[PDB]
Amino acid sequence: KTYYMDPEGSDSNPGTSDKPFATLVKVQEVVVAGDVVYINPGTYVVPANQVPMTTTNSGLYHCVFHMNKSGEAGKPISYLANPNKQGRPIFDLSQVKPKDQRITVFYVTGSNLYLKGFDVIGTQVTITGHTQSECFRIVKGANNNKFEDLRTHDGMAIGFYLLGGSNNHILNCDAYNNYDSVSEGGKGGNVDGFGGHINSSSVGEGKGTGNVFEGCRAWYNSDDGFDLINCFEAVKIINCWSFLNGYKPGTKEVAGDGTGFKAGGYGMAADKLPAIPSVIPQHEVRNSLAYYNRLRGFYANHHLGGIIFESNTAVNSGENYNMTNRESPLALPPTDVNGYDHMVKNNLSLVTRSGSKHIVMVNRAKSEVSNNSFDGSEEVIETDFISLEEAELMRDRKPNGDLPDVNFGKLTTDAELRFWGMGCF
Ligand SMILES: C[C@@H]1O[C@H](O[C@@H]2[C@H](O)[C@@H](O)[C@H](O)O[C@@H]2C(=O)O)[C@H](O[C@H]2OC(C(=O)O)=C[C@H](O)[C@H]2O)[C@H](O)[C@H]1O
Ligand SMILES: C[C@@H]1O[C@@H](O[C@@H]2[C@H](O)[C@@H](O)[C@@H](O[C@@H]3[C@H](O)[C@@H](O)[C@H](C)O[C@H]3O)O[C@@H]2C(=O)O)[C@H](O)[C@H](O)[C@H]1O
Ligand SMILES: [Ca+2]
Ligand SMILES: [Ca+2]
Repeated sequence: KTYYMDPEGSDSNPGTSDKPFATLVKVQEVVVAGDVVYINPGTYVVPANQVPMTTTNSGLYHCVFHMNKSGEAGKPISYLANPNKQGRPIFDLSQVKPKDQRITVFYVTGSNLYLKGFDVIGTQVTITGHTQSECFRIVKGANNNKFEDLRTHDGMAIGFYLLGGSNNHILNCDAYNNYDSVSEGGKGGNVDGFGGHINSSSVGEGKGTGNVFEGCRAWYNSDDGFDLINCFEAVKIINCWSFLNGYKPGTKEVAGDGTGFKAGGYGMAADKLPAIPSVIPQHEVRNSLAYYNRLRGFYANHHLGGIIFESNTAVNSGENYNMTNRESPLALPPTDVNGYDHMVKNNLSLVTRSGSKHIVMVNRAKSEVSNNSFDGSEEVIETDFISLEEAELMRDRKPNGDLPDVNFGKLTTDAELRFWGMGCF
């Protein structure tokens, strides 16, 4: 019941400790509910000519791994970095460059799956126009899953991209240094760290609800860190950090929208009314940190209703809090109005950077806006913080995947009294 795989392994082997597998394709040929797969640490380079497991959207996508099989309730399938060995499994996909096809590395339709402790790097984009690739894409039917301590970095693909599925828990994952340098002149406008976009086909309790990002970090993603546009059920972002998004990796060169948390929206299309859910979901961002994104930190992103921004810290992220909503009902032309039905509470905002701002575009008559540092009588300053050394945010996680201890953006005990019960620490 416990299978093994290894970069110096063979798919002709039975998949034991002494003689392990070599690819997840063979793994998907055997597994059933309850079984474990220990993925031994090292670099697995996916061959250039490895046939896809499936395709979607009429051959628009090469799907490298179809995570199609399911566990049962209390009996999951578990794909796990081998916990008896140091280091991490790394799937390299630099070589996978199929002709005129988008790439999904993990395409998830199965339920009760548990994926932990490995990396996906080098995911390609070869298409020239409006395109994207994804490391993980999750759709209608993929329920009750867990993705933990998975790192999606140093490629061109979106980290995690949700079009459907229920109660998926994305825990302690990192999505960084991702940038599409090939398509549309290298804008990188489609490459987010984390993307919650539960489509019209996947609504209903048990079908699109209860998806949560938690403990995740998103940095140097060319577009946004986290994005919940075109999201029909409520997604929650808890205890996450989004920083240095909107830039080409390792620089302050302009790429995409550079939002830390784009926590709603259905677009401001001038030509047509966008499709929307009948109940506008109250998304939540909570106990989360935004720092030095290109343009904005915590952003309602033209949402058609309420959002919770509770107990977040925001530092030098352009517009740190922006609550801009689209007017209701849907109307052309698309007109922006002061944010309505929001819960904005217990947040902290440091602005020392040229052009940045504490809050914009909220209606205090129509939203609950209480106990935020930017509304207090005393302005927040650099001395109030124990550290502001940004390299501490890129510290390697604890051995069990939890976010590392950081002094960054944490108040001093003196400052904690003058800003009490404010911020994500
Ligand atoms: C309607 C609104 O447009 C967004 O961005 C615009 C503009 O493109 C950007 O360069 C400027 O700095 O900010 C503007 C703004 O109103 O915020 C952005 O949409 C773009 O990216 C995404 C996305 O990341 O999901 C979706 C759209 O297809 C694309 O045009 C924003 O999310 C959107 O609500
Ligand atoms: C194959 C196409 O898939 C669909 O379109 C999706 C999406 O529904 C559109 O809103 C748009 O989304 C863009 C970016 O692609 C996305 O990364 C970002 C989160 O939001 C918008 O910026 O295009 C998408 C796409 O994959 O092209 C629809 O099913 C289309 O009908 C279909 O052509
Ligand atoms: Ca964009
Ligand atoms: Ca985005």
